[PDB]
Amino acid sequence: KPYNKIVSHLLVAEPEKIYAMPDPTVPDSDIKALTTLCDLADRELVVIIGWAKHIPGFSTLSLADQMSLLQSAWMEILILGVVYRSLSFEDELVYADDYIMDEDQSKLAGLLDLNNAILQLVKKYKSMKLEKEEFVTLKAIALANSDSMHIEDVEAVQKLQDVLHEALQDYEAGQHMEDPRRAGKMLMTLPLLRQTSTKAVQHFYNIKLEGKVPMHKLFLEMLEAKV
Amino acid sequence: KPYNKIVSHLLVAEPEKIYAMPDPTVPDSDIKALTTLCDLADRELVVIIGWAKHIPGFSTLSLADQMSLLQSAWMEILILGVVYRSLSFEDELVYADDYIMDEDQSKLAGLLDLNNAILQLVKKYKSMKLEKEEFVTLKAIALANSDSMHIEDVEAVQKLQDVLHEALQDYEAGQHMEDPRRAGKMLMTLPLLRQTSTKAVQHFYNIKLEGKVPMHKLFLEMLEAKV
Repeated sequence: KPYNKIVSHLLVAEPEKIYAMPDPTVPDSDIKALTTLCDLADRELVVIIGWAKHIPGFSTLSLADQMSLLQSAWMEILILGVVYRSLSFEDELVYADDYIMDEDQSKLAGLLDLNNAILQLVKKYKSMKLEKEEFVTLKAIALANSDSMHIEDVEAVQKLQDVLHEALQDYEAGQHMEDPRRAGKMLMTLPLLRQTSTKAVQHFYNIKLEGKVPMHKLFLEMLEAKV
Repeated sequence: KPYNKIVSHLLVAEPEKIYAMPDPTVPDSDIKALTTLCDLADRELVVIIGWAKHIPGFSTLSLADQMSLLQSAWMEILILGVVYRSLSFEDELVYADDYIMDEDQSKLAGLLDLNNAILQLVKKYKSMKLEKEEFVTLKAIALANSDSMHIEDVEAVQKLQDVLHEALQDYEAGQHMEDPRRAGKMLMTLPLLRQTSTKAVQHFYNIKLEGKVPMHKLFLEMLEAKV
């Protein structure tokens, strides 16, 4: 009756806030906005890597399989954080407490289309009243369900998927008796997340090719393990 | 105990086979392969449009909303048919009984990457022993869950999603007692379907821009309602 332990565990494993810290000495521009976002993402990747070790069974995978899951899922995980932070806002994306993008800024950054897609995810989760418990569980499921082409132990990854799916099912059965299909509805949000991540990875890859925006080692590694 | 009526209904509503009929007088080439595929897809679209009228509640949506769902989901529906037809094959895609693509042909057609992604869907469904009942229900769910930006009656579309989700849940609960999470596992295949469809739409859009492959009215309309 006191709810699911895996969900409780993921809640306490939740990383602290990360600040974007756009350089206050640099003139606003698309380059500044993109540089800021890519730097924030690089720092987020470090946090995500440390966070995944808390997911039951994740650290028992081969390092290769751990890396493969992370390389496929990192942008989904990043986007779901932006989405969750943005739930109490209207038509704005909280990339960080110090970096909230409205429509104007998205246009300036050349991110209007991508940010509108992320706002589509926000709209859906607002309607469903997405809870923190559900957000953290979905991040874990997106990691485990990321469909990497390169998995060594397919059955172990399948087992990780099942443990987290069970946690979602159990949590919903206990907390949301009014909707016996809420777990499934949650899983049904994952395609739009996958779609949006693919849009983001393609976009930032184009930016990587244009060569005008500085990018760090880890972010580049993740971007280049491509899709 | 005799299983779910919506599933039974979708089974009987299943369209007949469509032949690719590659032109036997035309030399094999990438242009011939792509022309054949786009023509087959055009004919499939007609079939899909007629099929959707059988889905409970679909014909009660506004024509605009019917069109919006179809415009977002058509490639997913097309791909899931190719996937299902290919379940009893190895490393080959049954686009049609008279058009089965192996790795060599995919390379010739410039479709290696896309076809490998579709084969990834096949691999997963083979492992899960996807049934015809499950395939038809997933096609319907992909239609209803297609995340069109343009929906007028959001609540009616949500209701359609719930009716079909319930059907999947009920079918799995009755037919697959050995795995109380099989419905969820089925829903968890949808992100890779979304991902693969996006890859296909982008690819054929590039082909549309190159202007070398003839394309028909309906296919062009669907391709251009873009993504």
